[PDB]
Amino acid sequence: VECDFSPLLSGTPPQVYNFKRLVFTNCNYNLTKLLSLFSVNDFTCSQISPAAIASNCYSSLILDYFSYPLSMKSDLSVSSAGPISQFNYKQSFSNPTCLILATVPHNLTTITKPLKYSYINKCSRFLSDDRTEVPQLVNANQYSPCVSIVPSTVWEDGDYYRKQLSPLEGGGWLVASGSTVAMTEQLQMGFGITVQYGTDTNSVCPKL
Amino acid sequence: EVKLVESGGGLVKPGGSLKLSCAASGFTFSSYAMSWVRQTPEKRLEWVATISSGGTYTYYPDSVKGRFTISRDNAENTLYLQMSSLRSEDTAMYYCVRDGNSMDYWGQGTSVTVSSAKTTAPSVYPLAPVCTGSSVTLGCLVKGYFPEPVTLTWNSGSLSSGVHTFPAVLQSDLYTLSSSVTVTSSTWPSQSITCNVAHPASSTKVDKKIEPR
Amino acid sequence: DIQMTQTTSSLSASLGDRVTIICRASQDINNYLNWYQQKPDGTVKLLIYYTSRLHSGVPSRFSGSGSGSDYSLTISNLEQEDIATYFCQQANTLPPTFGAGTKLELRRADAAPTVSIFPPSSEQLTSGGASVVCFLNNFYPKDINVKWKIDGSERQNGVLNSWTDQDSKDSTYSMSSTLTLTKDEYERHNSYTCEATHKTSTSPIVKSFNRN
Ligand SMILES: *[C@@H]1O[C@H](CO)[C@@H](O)[C@H](O)[C@H]1NC(C)=O
Ligand SMILES: *[C@@H]1O[C@H](CO)[C@@H](O)[C@H](O)[C@H]1NC(C)=O
Repeated sequence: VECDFSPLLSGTPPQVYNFKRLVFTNCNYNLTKLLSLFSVNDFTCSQISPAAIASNCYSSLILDYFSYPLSMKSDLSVSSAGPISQFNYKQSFSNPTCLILATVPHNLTTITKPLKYSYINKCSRFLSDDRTEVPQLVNANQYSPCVSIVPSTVWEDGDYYRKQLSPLEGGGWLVASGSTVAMTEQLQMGFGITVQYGTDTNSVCPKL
Repeated sequence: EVKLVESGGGLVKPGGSLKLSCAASGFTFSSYAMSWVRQTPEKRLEWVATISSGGTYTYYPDSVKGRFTISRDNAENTLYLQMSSLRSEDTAMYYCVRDGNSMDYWGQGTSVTVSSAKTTAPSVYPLAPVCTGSSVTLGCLVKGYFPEPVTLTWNSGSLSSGVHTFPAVLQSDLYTLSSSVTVTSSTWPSQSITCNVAHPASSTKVDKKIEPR
Repeated sequence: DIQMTQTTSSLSASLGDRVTIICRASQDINNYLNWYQQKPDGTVKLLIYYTSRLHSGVPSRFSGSGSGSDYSLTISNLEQEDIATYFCQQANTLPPTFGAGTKLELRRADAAPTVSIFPPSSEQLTSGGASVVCFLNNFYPKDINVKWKIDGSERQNGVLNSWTDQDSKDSTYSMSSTLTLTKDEYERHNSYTCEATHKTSTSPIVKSFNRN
């Protein structure tokens, strides 16, 4: 009956492009509970307020968590044309969203550091001609098409990863370029929260 | 297509060292990561090491770490694996592989054996039918050879059908292998059928004509 | 280390069949799962990457799907040349981990083995060794029993057996069993026989020879 945030606290977290996403329905939550754990460093919402999001009822609650370095905080949100928003992670304009930047305290054993921070600097599909490139920009709430060709972690900064598309797919190539950022002393993470509205169920409401 | 050709495999005593090479072609070497993946006698597959397109980064399993070093030369277009402090565990087939999310292509492999056993040239015996049939079956027997491997072909690889070459069997530290070839009656014995066997480790080459008993 | 379990070690299916194989993992792996196929000759090719993606040059009979920690590989309209051992690999973290494999054999109408028996070479005898070699070839099904008879008395000791993987060309196994003795020991007896018992026949196929 209580929302299970446990997968977040166990194991090694995914990078921004391949972020693990949890969907909650029919359960009660104590957001306070989550951020109690972490040394939060930023916490902004759009179309909702930080106080309101933890004290309202929704059809569904969606939580994205991933490894993200604070150094790149500017790039991550909103206006910035930095690839992060272009090719890696975009939040919904239409619905109320929150973006949380936090740091894993030393007391948290359970989470595991990644080798490094990885992200896609560019994602493009090349036509059969192999001259014509059609940039693939991610939609909100959706995953870069290059997640299929890019590694759990970029092996090395400046690596190119490419795949060839079955003639069923129209041929040509799917081409991505990756970048890396050295791991911090403490793992820094990003959390993305979004909620959805439905007639039948407002079954995601705060535990009391 | 693309091609990867491993070399350098052989017999080495425990605690010894050895360096494998892999010749890449048909793609841009600099641009992809590279890995060594080895398959054990059990047919188990275990990753060995991976290296970045730059040559900048390396990664090893704990089990193999600090004894094996993986290097690449972009200009050369070859990938090298250098190994040391070898143990019997390390015996496996070794594959040049091209990485990414997945291993794009694999080399045919090189066989590396670590044992205190002594290299031994195989003894090769023609197998001829008893003193019939419209057709007839003939054999080559390769006995007492260590370590793997030997490559056996018939008539210089000219004749490949009706040919069964059986997996080598290891007993008492020595390997035994046999191959059968079934051909039309006329073709033997009138026209020569020869068994060709090569043991690289022993530097052994032998061709044995199969003469009627 | 993440442990990959292939639920089934070996399968039988018949041409045109659809069979499905499934890797399962220790931990959730965020979709990063690959499939590789090893032909009997030891050539490995990458069938599938990222669970559903299909490698170029690889036909579309092979399809993949799954998520979290259970993923499956599907081959359809099987073909002879599909006979092989298929591996699943995981690339979420390091080190990659692999499966133990799943061996695919295909079903064909039963075929009686062709049995040939070979006496020791003079060359071998000259060296003081005698090995009697017996070939059973092109037989289905795979299960078979080989019994070695010396002067009408069974010999079990000193018999060495090798079985080939299912032939891509005809879907039939073959095997070689060798009985090895010293020449002096070999020269103590006059008749040697190769006996094969198969599903196909009520009474075993026999090949024997006499020293003379
Ligand atoms: C570690 O967890 C304890 C228990 O809530 C908390 O008081 C402390 O602030 C945490 N350490 C830091 C500063 O991350
Ligand atoms: C919320 O979480 C706190 C611990 O942070 C816990 O003591 C309490 O029972 C939970 N319930 C509510 C309504 O906050």
